[PDB]
Amino acid sequence: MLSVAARSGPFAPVLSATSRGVAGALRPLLQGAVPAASEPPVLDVKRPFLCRESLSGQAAARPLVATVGLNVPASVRF
Amino acid sequence: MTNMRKTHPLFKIINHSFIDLPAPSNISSWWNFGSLLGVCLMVQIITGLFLAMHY
Amino acid sequence: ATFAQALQSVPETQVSILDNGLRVASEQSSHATCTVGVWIDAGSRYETEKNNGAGYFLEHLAFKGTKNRPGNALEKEVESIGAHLNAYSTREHTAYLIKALSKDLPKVVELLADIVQNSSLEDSQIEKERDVILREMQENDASMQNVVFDYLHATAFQGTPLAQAVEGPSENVRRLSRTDLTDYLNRHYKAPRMVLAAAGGVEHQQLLDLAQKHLSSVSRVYEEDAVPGLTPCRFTGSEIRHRDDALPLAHVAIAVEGPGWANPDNVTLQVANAIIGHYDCTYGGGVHLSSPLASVAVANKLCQSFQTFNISYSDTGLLGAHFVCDAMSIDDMVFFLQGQWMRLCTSATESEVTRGKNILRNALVSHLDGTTPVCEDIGRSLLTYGRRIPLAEWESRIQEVDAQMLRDICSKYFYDQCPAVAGYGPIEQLPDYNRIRSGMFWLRF
Amino acid sequence: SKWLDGFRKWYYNAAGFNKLGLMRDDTLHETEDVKEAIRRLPEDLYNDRMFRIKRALDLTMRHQILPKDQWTKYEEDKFYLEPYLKEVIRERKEREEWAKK
Amino acid sequence: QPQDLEFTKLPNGLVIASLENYAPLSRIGLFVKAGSRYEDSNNLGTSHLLRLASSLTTKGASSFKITRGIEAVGGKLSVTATRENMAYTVEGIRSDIEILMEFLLNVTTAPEFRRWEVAALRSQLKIDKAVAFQNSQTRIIENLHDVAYKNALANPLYCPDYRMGKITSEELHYFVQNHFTSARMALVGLGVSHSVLKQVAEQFLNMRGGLGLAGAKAKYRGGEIREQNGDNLVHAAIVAESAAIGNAEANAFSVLQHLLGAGPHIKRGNNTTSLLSQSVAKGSHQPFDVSAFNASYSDSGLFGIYTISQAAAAGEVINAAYNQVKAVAQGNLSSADVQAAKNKLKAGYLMSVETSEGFLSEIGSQALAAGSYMPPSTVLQQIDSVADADVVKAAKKFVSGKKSMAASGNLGHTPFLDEL
Amino acid sequence: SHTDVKVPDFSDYRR
Repeated sequence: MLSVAARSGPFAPVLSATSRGVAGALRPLLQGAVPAASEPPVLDVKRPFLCRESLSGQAAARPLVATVGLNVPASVRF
Repeated sequence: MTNMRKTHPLFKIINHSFIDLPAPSNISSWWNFGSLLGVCLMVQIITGLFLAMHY
Repeated sequence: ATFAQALQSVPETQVSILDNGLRVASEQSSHATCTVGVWIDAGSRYETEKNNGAGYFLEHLAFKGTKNRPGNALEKEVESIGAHLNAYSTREHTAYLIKALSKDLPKVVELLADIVQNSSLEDSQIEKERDVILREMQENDASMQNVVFDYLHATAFQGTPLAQAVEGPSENVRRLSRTDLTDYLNRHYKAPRMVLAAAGGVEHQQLLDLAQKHLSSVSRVYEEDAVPGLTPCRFTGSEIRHRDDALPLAHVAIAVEGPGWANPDNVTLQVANAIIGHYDCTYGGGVHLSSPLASVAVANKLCQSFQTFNISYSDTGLLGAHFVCDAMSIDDMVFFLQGQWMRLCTSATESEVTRGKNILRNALVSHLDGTTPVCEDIGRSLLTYGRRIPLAEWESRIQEVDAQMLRDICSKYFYDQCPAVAGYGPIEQLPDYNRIRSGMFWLRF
Repeated sequence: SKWLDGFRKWYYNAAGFNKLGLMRDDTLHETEDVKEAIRRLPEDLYNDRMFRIKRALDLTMRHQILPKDQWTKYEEDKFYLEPYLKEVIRERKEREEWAKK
Repeated sequence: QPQDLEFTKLPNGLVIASLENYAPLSRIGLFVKAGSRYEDSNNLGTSHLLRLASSLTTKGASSFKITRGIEAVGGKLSVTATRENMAYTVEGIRSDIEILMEFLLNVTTAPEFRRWEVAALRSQLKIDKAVAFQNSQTRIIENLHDVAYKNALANPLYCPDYRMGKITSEELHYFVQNHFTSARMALVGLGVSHSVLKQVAEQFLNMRGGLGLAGAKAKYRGGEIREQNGDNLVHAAIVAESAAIGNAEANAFSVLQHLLGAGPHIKRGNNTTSLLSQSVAKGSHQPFDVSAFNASYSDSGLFGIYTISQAAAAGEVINAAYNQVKAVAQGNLSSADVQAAKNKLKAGYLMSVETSEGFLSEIGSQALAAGSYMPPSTVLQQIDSVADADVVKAAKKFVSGKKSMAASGNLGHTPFLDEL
Repeated sequence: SHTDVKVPDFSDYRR
């Protein structure tokens, strides 16, 4: 009893993934289609850390604080 | 507040065809003859009107 | 209580002069800590293009060891007392500041004595600082705001030493040597161009005695009799654009020439910025913000952010705006921004002028909280204006403005002027110079 | 108030929008204030309103009316859009007062 | 003028504290003990939407009225939220600040919470969570808190992905009516007389249920979560349970954190006084940053090591920091180094109260924590009243305890909990 | 490096 799809009864098409490169004659049960997925918002480019001198202070030591202002930008205190 | 030039129902036609239409930078004077042809046609019709409405 | 005697009860900055011309200024408060700093007006404006990265790389090298304290000695002496040591350099200033307690004041003035006077430079240290400053330029290349401000400074002050950056180019960093740093430090670190400022729980007589003990060795005499004078820079209306379409958002800065430090009119222009304000995507105000540009930016989904800036240099400056947005809005947003400026030429009323006055009052009092920004204000005031302007005088200058003089100064500095435009990102819809220059005047008058 | 009540009932009957199965608030002209008050509605009242409007449209396409048993009666006419509309005029008048000052 | 912070405990538990700074600018803060730790699995992310919905319509002032009035007078309104409590701060000049307070009190007292307003504000929730998650340290510490606690402290500050689009105004009304009680508030003021605080405190806040919900005692879990996002740098936070706030060993954990490294003191420095940074600098030849992470809460706490390093060099950095803490744990330290750590802690504590924002923040935190103002000199002599035996005991408690690890980056060489 | 660039000399066109 090798070929673990034949060994695992209910979880046979979950442990294995089937992809078709050329569509066969028989149409498959449970075709399925994606819905309109939500898109993440656009942000700036992150500041890179390429030297040890600019990496100092970037490790957190105290718990998180989130500040939201009215006419003040939202700040994160590490 | 909205931009008048891009939301007007009559002026977006005239700016999309005349104002913010992207054209090549290196165009020489020869293409200008095409524009001349248009206004030449116009003055012909104007003279043609003056060749009929009094005559 | 009325605001006037609330401002009057703030203690006055005490300024004294030593024999060498060194300025010593202190401000006393009730705080248990203090901030002591040294301000020297030696930036990239005074560098003559053979030493374009002198000040930045020198303040890199300043904390790596002095003559008496080699290597780990000064950092062990300043970290055992919990003091925080910081330094920065602008295009016209250079500051070394330390936050510490009030007990360790002779220690901090001794440390600030031996950093700016007896700094020791070594070959392995200068090579490791060379590769560190190269990697720091490499990592600062990816922040778009600094790139856009550097582009604006380069294109607004062409042919002048105000165009060149604080960090300097990579070739000058690769070609800088020990002798250039040595004679730059010799001819630029002089006592009549030095302010020792202190803010917090400080006794003025004690710090004056300790500054006379420690800072009375400067060699202020002109060794080569070479006087570094301030050449008046010229503002050139120009446009630089860096098209690179893989960036997610585009940054555009538009700036006209500012008056300078000595002209009071920038105070009025400060109120103008308080009319226009700033906006971010994370602002909690939403739609009902008082600034019309922010309201039309949130109402039409124009920008990621915008911010109004007024940088001032000796006899010059840049006053304008900077916005980051997606590409497909850029042209439209430019139009809105220009309209707001022309509103300040014509349709200025009492209400938004009063609102800008209140916002500027809250800004200039709320910024001077804590020892570090007060000490920064003291150093920059004794370097730019030559004196510490009291906050009551700032209130008297703020109260003198109304809509008539604000709109005629805005007509003087914005109407029919040639701006400087810098762009970075997907900036294909960013217009030419001709559309911006045409939009900086209305045809109705 | 028997003079006003009977005249209001007769005027509701002769207005004609009850014959096509409408409430009062469906007949209002959709200005920006009315559209803002429509935007603040809950989803069920919104769906009821658009179904009633669509039923009115394809009833007057045929030049027909509803049967008399299922006309909109006067007692069941609910002023659902009225408090949202009053709130919208309150905010707009407050905004114009702040713009005047 | 610097004379006293006058303190009042109203019989409904409403803490009042005020100081007469005679300052040009007056600051009013309201500290409510209703943070993100008081939710459960049914209304996650309600604290984040409430923090964003502070600027909405209230019963007494519209959102247009609030925004235009605050921006016209030039004042500042901010909401500061952590795990334990939330804080609402308003700032103005000394004259007009009175009407500013009623604006502030409306934000606390009677929020209308209209359905279309929160429906518009859920997109603001999404963009603000994206901006807060632009940094990676936030994601590391929130995954770490999700690992370490079974319940009541694993709830994140920001909204979960499934929660956006399903938070209604009923949940916000329930959260306010059962967490914003009068015996869980501290009204603090700088530049304002105490009688005005008494007038505002009895005239707006004097109708509440009284205590609200209790909590869920914050059971410790332990374990590890490692995520693969392919960054150039690898983050790893390894903590264990520590002493809570108010304990005598919380100061010992703070002294241990400053002994092992709690941030730089010199810009572009080497941080030689920190033991972890020097141990890793003896070990590696690549850029890094190692610090000690501590967090004190009401009934529990966390203490451990935060390391940011390279991809293939993460294991050596983690092991070197852990062997440094282990060598500390059987008492390999000097009293001069403990004195330096104490001086660093005292200097940082005194620098935290320089500005009025931090001063009001710590006054509100002390007023919500113990309900009694404590002067900083007593805090300084409490800091000096710890010995190195307590630091050795705290290090041994961290070493022998169960671990909680959060990791991100290229984790092909990052070790595990049983590998340490 | 963005500091490596500078504007060219426009002396033949400038007034």
